[PDB]
Amino acid sequence: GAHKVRAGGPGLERAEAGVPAEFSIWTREAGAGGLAIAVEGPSKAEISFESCGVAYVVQEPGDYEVSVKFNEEHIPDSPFVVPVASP
Amino acid sequence: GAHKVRAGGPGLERAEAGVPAEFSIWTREAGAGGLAIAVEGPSKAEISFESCGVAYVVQEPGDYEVSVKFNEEHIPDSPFVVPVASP
Amino acid sequence: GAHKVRAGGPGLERAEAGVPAEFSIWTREAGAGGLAIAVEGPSKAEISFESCGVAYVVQEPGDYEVSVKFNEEHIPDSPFVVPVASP
Amino acid sequence: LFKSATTTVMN
Amino acid sequence: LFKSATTTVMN
Amino acid sequence: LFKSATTTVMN
Repeated sequence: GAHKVRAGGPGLERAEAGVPAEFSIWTREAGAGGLAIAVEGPSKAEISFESCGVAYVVQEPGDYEVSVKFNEEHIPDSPFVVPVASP
Repeated sequence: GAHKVRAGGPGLERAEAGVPAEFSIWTREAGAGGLAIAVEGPSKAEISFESCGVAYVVQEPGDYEVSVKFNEEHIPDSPFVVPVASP
Repeated sequence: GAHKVRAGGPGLERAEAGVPAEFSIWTREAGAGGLAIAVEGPSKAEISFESCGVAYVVQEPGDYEVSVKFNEEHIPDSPFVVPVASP
Repeated sequence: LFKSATTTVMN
Repeated sequence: LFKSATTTVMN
Repeated sequence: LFKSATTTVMN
């Protein structure tokens, strides 16, 4: 049921180091399950939840990958490649 | 004051891989302290809070142990042995 | 913008093992960013969020340091040195 | 033998 | 190569 | 020498 979860927003295509990057996840059509957000790149992220919202901050510029996985399977289009600009 | 915390619910006796398993924790009689929920078994869990609720998902079938610890002491009946069925 | 974040409260100067220690963080003047709270000392802490609140519990007595960092920079006065008394 | 844990503070 | 992750349960 | 940390995003 990972194909039923979708995500979108500016934080899945660009960010800026030190500036929260945001996107939403659409949950209405999805079943129940575990939802994991990971960021992988040249530095560590803080990632918060808040359909749901996700905000994340990385501290260094570089190319990052954001995955959204539902019961350990990539949703459509995950992983997202996000270039992160210098602050 | 760990003996004053109690927990119960279907998620302390069975689960299904990929399906959120749920139980509640009764906090009314308890003091203030740190409350930790751990799941230990053949795969990793996502565990959320939501008296309080706990929902967790594991991805593989097998025997798991769920502990609820208050200031690092098992509450009554913790650890809970939970067989997890295939999805 | 870490110098614009401030924190205060009894949990930044003393605690007691097994008893939640609390302080607040003043966010009104601050920009957007990642906010990290760490506790470093002779045992592990549980730390929750709840301006915002922070409550943390450590299980052993000893000297701890609590840092509040905004985009990986110590806010004013961070790290806080907190002696933790026996329960 | 995997362990996962989550934590909160009870007031 | 750093990884950070956060997790929730969807009901 | 134990470290514990929790994290949030401030908007």
